[PDB]
Amino acid sequence: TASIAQARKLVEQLKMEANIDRIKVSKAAADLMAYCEAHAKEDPLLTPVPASENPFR
Amino acid sequence: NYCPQQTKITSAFKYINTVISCTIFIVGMVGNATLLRIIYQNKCMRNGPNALIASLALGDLIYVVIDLPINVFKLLAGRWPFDHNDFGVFLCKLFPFLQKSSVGITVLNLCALSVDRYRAVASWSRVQGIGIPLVTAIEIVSIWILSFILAIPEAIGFVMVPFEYRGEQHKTCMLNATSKFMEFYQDVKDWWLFGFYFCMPLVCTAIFYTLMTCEMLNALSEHLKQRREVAKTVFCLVVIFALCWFPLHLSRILKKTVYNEMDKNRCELLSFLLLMDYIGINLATMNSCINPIALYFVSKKFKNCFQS
Amino acid sequence: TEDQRNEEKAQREANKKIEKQLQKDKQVYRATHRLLLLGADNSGKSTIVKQMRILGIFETKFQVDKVNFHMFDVGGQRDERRKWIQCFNDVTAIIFVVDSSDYNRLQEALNLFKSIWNNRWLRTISVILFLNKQDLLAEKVLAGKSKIEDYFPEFARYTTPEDATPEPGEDPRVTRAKYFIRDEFLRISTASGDGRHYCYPHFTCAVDTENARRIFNDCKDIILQMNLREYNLV
Amino acid sequence: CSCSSLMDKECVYFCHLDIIW
Amino acid sequence: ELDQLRQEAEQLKNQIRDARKACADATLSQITNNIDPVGRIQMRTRRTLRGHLAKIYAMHWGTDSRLLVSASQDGKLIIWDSYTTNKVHAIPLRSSWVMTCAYAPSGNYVACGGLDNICSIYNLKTREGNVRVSRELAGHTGYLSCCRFLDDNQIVTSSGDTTCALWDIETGQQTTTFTGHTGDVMSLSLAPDTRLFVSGACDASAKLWDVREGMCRQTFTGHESDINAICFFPNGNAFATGSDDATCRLFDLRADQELMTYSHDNIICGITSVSFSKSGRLLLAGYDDFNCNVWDALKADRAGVLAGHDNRVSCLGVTDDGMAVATGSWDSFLKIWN
Amino acid sequence: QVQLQESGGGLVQPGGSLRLSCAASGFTFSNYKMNWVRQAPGKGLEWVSDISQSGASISYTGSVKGRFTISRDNAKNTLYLQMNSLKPEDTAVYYCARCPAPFTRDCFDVTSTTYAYRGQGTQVTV
Repeated sequence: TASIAQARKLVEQLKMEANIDRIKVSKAAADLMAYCEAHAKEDPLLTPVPASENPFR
Repeated sequence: NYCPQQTKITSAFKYINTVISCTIFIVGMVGNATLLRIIYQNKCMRNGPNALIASLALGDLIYVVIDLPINVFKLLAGRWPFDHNDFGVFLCKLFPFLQKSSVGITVLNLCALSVDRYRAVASWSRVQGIGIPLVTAIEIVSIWILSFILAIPEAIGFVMVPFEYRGEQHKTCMLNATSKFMEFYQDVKDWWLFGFYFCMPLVCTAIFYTLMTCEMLNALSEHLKQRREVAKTVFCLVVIFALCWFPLHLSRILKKTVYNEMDKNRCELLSFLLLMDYIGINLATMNSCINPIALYFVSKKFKNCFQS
Repeated sequence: TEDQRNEEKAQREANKKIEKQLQKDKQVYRATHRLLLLGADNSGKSTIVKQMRILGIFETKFQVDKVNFHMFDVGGQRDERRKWIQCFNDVTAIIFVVDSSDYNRLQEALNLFKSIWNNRWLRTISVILFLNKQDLLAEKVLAGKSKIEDYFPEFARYTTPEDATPEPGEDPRVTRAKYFIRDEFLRISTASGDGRHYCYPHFTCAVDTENARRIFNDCKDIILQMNLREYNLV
Repeated sequence: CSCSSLMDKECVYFCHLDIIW
Repeated sequence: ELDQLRQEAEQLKNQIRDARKACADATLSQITNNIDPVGRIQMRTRRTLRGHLAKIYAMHWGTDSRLLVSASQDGKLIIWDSYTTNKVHAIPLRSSWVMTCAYAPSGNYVACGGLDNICSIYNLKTREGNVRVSRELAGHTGYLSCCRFLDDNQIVTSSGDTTCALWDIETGQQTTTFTGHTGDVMSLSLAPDTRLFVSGACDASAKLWDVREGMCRQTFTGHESDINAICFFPNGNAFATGSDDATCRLFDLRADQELMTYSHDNIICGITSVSFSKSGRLLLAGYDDFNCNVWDALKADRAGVLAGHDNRVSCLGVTDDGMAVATGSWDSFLKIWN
Repeated sequence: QVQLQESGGGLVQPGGSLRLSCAASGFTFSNYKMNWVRQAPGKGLEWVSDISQSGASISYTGSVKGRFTISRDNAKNTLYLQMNSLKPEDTAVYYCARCPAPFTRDCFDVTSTTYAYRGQGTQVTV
């Protein structure tokens, strides 16, 4: 009984996973480029910051 | 007074000693330099024992750098270097000081290493903590400073001495005394250079090493062989050191005691007192080549390092 | 800013106060020896635990000749142990217990030993081995009706040891068996291992009390061997 | 090499071609 | 009955494979190549903090980007001031086996776990002038591996007994329990919108979990061996995973696929802990060969290596302002890079 | 994903001969140490035989020391166990296990109640 219930739950989870509306990878890659180009300027570790701003030197 | 036959050094002995020194110089250079390179090159290798090994290595290296060239020059030629210039004055003021400093360094480092190995073998602890403890650095720096301070009497002791022999006049440099302290230094030198550099090191490295061997030598079957091997290796070093350093002190004490001024055949004795002296210096460099040689036949971990 | 200055001074005082207690705790951490007590169900671990105790995670702390010992056993976990096994890499030496009689579940024990002796975080730790239940071994072998060759076919041609320490109340069969098993465990420990850790076997029974001095001797041997490898002295 | 006599020219000569020690 | 269940499970697997295939349009490598190269971002070391005995297992930066906290195997928790390189609060531990620690998002609570299958919470802001243990939570059947807050009253715990749970401090019980991994779970990270999160487990799969409903939303495959590092992208629509096979990978929740793999050839030891950056351009990982790496996200190249650790590295973390990163290895030291 | 499926099993007359082959897909086959696991009715799991990474070191168990031959196939990504001169004492469910960590010389937990790298297995009757 327990094994049958566990198998039913697992296959139900598999069915829910299969029936998922997914957006193509191209839009996701475009979104990643959008976030990178939007926030590149505010990242101190991305580009060498002026030595007068780093609180660790 | 004058001597019917005047003393000399034979050419064959000069060639033999020169070739022996030439053979020994490069080995003394290379082994010690190779040992020194690995300790500071490798990041993970540095700990307590490497500090003492490196200090002993550096002292030995300074000794080999100093002793051989000027002695071989005095064997080949007969003039002190730059005798007619002030540079020779500076050389005969500086070289003995640095030589005595190096010898003090090597002997004291041997004693310290023997003292530390016993604490390594017979203490309920796991010696660890890659880096350098305070005590080890303090010991090393104190050893070096005391060694350098224990050679000033040799430093300011040597002057050019006028003299005329057989008609000709030459320029020798020797420990001419001008003060009461230097007079006492001249009066008791051979016994001091014998005692402090022979007696105390043998006593220390024998007492501490027999104390270590008592616990080390006395599952079990597979380890008894290793304990025997290490005991034999550590006891070989004391015998090697004693037999290699004895003849120089023997020649000095024989010259200081037996030689008589009123004797007529004393020149012959002086002859016998010359050659042996040179031999001693050769044997001295034997202690600047054997300690690095031991590690290649002992650890089997330094074997790969030496190969690399 | 004077308030700020004295605040910074007080913060430095706090740092010093922390450092003092840290040193006082370091002085005590390094003078204790901690061991693992791995075993199986058919073996007997509780008997040894009581023997060295009469003198999720359960602990036994004892002391011999003014040396302190801490000992850990893990019973609250699940079956798999591939992940919490790596919490033990500074342990001075592991302890392993195997039942010498129940011959069906012998091979399994051997397998575990191999995994202890061949790893990444466990390749620098020594092992103390205890073959327990000697009386059952002697009784079962002497009574017959149990062939060793049924489970280990390479026992019939086994040669008796060249040397041994047999008690006067022993017969050739019991010594033969109890040395075949010990060499069976010892063969794995000598195939691999580049002279960094060793194995130290003993024989023990339920009615035994001197199982704490063996620990002292083993630990001293381990520490001495580990010390002589740092000072380059073989 | 050092002997406290400078008139004993034999000792001086020995001091001349002896090692520095 | 079991045969029919297996047959329909295989049919569902085929359907899910078809659904994954249909969503595939083009590779990320070709479409990311048009971007200008990031360039060398070689970094250096800064203030180094000392005073630990055994190895380290966890570290969490904080929110204001000025404090931090670290846990060690002598039962020692220590809270460090990064700016002035000092100590403020050092606390002992009841059980000498501690595996994961964490810092509260409010900068007021410190959470510790370990092998006792119990979680302890420490209130830094005390009314009696000392750190004291106020709450501990129990109910698991195995070793803990993470405890990360949502607020001052919610925490999500992951245990080696194949379960995670959401707790409430006031009641000290389990409101909801997430089950269904069939293995051991190691590391979890929340989301910037504080609505969903993920669980990485030894079953060679990752999962997405939601807090309110409770049921798992989706599952991800791709890695072979045990997974032991996970984090979240700043946007909340991506996550990068690191496992024992010495291969890091990236997943996008919307596409429900695997996008890019960061591999190499002279790497044979697996990852242990990873983190992301501010702009989403730097991705930091710690490995077993005593060296740590900093990769770039959009492209598939590595430019920048952190070295200086003797033993294996365990903890790594970026700040909430991008100012620096912290790293700790199995040699009782913590190094801060900028 | 990771998959391992076995092939073989059936009724065997005494003193018979068979071969059991487990195929795998989802990982690089030339970096993993694998073995075999047995379960007879009324008892727990047990170990039988194992191969190393390059097909060089082999090992078995004493109960079957002169009747079994195990061999891998890296080209075809399969594992085989060949059974000859069987015995009535063997009638069990057979599993094709897998050791977790690549590039290593040991593996724990090959025999466990739940492992998640273990195939479904077959059942043989003698």
